Amino acid sequence: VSGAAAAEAALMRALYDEHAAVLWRYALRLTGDAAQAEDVVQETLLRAWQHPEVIGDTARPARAWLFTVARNMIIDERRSARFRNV
Amino acid sequence: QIVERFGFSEIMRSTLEKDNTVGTDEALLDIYRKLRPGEPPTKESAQTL
RNA sequence: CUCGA
DNA sequence: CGTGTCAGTAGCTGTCACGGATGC
DNA sequence: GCATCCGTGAGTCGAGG
Repeated sequence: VSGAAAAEAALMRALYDEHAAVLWRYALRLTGDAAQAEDVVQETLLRAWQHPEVIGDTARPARAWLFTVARNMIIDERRSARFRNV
Repeated sequence: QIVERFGFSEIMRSTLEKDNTVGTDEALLDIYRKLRPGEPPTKESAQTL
């Protein structure tokens, strides 16, 4: 029903309130730019929404999967486009 | 014990009186939410930092 | 960064 | 491309006079 | 109705880094 589609929105807002602020700090140390850490958080939680396997098991720490996705995003930024211009 | 240590001054009696929250596990979370905002406040996540 | 009037 | 046990800034206040919108 | 706090301003020119 319509409440089933709204339960998915209340599930994303739940993992926002438990992992977003901690994930922002982690990306903030790896980049040093706060505006870049916000971009990594939005992209990391967007991939969490696109992967129901990570949001399925609550008995398994989804926080660790987030730190790994954010880490891989940051090293990819650290390649060619940043290399010359930055 | 706070009144025992800072009792000789009236400016500290007015501090513990005008205080908002009381409790060892209460002011510890009060510090947590002002220091690291946006995070769930656990009695041991503030005891750690 | 440092110096000149 | 896939990602999955703790996994969490540096830096910093050693400026100040002054006016008026902002706020308990 | 007023204490708080925010935002504004703070010499000119020149040399080499």
